[PDB]
Amino acid sequence: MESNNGIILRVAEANSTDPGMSRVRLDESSRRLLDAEIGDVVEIEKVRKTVGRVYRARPEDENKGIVRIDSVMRNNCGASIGDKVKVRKVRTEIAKKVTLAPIIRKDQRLKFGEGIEEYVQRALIRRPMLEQDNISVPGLTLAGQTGLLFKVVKTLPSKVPVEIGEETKIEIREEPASEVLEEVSRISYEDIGGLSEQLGKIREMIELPLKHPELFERLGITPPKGVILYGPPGTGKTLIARAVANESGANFLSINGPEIMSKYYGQSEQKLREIFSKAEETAPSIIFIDEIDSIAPKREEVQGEVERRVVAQLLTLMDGMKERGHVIVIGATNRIDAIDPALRRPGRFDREIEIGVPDRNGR
Amino acid sequence: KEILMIHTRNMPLGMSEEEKNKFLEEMADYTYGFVGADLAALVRESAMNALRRYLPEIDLDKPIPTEILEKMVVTEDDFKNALKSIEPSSLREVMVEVPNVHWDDIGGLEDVKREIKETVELPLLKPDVFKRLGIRPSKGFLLYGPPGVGKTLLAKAVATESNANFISIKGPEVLSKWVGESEKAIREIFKKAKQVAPAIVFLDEIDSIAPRRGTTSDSGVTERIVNQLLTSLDGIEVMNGVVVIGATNRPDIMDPALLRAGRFDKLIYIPPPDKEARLSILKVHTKNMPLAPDVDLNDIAQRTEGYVGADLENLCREAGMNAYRENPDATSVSQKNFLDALKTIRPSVDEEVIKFYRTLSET
Repeated sequence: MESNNGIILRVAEANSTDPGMSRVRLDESSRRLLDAEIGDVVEIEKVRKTVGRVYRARPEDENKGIVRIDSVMRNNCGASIGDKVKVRKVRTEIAKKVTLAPIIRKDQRLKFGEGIEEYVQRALIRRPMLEQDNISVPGLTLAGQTGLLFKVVKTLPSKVPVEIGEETKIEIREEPASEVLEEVSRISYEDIGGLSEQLGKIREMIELPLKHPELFERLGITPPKGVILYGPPGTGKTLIARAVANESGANFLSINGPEIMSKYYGQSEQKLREIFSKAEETAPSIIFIDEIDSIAPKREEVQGEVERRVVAQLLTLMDGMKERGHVIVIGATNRIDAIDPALRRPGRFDREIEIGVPDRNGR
Repeated sequence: KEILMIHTRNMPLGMSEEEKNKFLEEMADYTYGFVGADLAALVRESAMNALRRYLPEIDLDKPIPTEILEKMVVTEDDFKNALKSIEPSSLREVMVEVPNVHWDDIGGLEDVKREIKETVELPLLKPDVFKRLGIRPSKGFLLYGPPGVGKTLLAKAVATESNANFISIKGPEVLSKWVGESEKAIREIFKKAKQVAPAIVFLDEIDSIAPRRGTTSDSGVTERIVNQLLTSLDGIEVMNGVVVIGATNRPDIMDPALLRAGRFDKLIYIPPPDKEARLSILKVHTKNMPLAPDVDLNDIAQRTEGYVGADLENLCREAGMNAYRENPDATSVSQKNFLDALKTIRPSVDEEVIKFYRTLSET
């Protein structure tokens, strides 16, 4: 369960992408616990000693034992869902003059322009925040856009978390800023459309071993080796995979089926031998092949020993893993009927997942 | 031309006061087998074309008269005889080329052609701005419709418009290179275009790769070319100034996984022309050739309906032979010539292929 209750709560991903960045939604019952007004400014303290202030809002569908929260603060904090969080009411401190600059990675240092009053003044309305934080203003048109990343070097009042009001002066320098905080392009569970039941089901499998293996392996369950995904690929498969890896904190290792087939004796096996070699250090990590059906479709009626040696090389590498520094190999294909069942047994993927397609609700 | 002139620097024929067929550009249009020094050999072959006519008919010996060195010249024909004499060497491949095709040379249809403005040209000029707008247009489109009709010329049109040299990859071009297992080089052509960027990579009649090979031992049931195309897409992006352009007669039969969105996104249909476009494309052909308006260009448009651009570009081209003008078999342009051509030209007798497009394109 996600249960934690009272003035102290537990952090749970918001069940809606939410309109706002500072929206942290709590039920009437949950609000009565801390005794605060809807939309109140409350500074929440959490693990790692990282703090933030947010607005309260409401579903009617929540349980008082959780907190539906933005991905901004969780990313700024770097939180993995399931942490016990400490929240309390605090009166508002407000900025006077605020300086903002975008992060290095997102822009590449190629970006400059106008819109100080278009972005910030429109985002100048009622944003509670922590000083030294990456604040995001979305809008305009999509398909190149996920948020707009502004890192805070300074706020005229210093060493205080402050809400952004209408009386503050704003600045956009467009010069260097700290890149420490991730680009939202690096995924968040919110970026997965729907599939709430499938999200948690898959997540609990990889998460618990990847979090603390020393019981969930030792005193419980057993760690599996890999997971295969089904349904139309290229849409959620590549996204969900990195959406499992980034949030769990486990490093992500990219593979390409066609690149391996594009290669041959040597580099083909070197690569698969090179990746896992790199995985040992980053282990525990997430290993992923979207293309599983391309490299190992074999139903008998393929030909060469090169394709049989590399796929058989993959067979060896699976069993060669210790399940101690355990790493998880993920896979995806359009249909299970096409792929090879010799990859379906223990020693390797024994775990298969079926992902359907959205509906009027899923969309 | 700048290398040849160095061998014109080695000849006292004269140039830019002599302007004539001997102008080095017009002769440079004939030859790709060669490079700088091969031209030196060529002018030596041309210079030798001279000596073989001159010196033998003189029957020279240790005495060399001065008059010959004076009265002797180097004509334009010996170059042709040197150009028709060939020793092709330079690497087997297709090379970048800049055509003259443009909106002026395409009668076509403004509706589908106009979409090419925003599809290609705009992404070319402003790849950094769409980031500001927060937009990432597609990676390429796919043309399908009646065979011929100039669908190949449509890309040569945006080629000169894009102000970038052009490469056309056609099915037969891959097959000849495929026998040598050079498909890896076919992929290198794309990395080559990148080093030459901006440049346009045009995949033509890509449905022409599979038909001859059925299903045989390629990468397995899916082609290695498909494997090369999948990897070809790994390198490029919407960021690069290089543009992928699909053109296909049958954008179904092969392996739709590669035709899947994210690989080739936009599905664009080339419809057959109509009375007006039939007339416009007709006016473009007849303006170059001498015209006696005994025909009524609207009347021969009455006769003509259901004729694709291929038949028209061929009909415009085919009736030209039946008509004779500036020689003494002459018969001027008349409805009789276009009347006899009406029987020679094959109409569109298959509405099947037409309805597969319309039904599939609509829903």
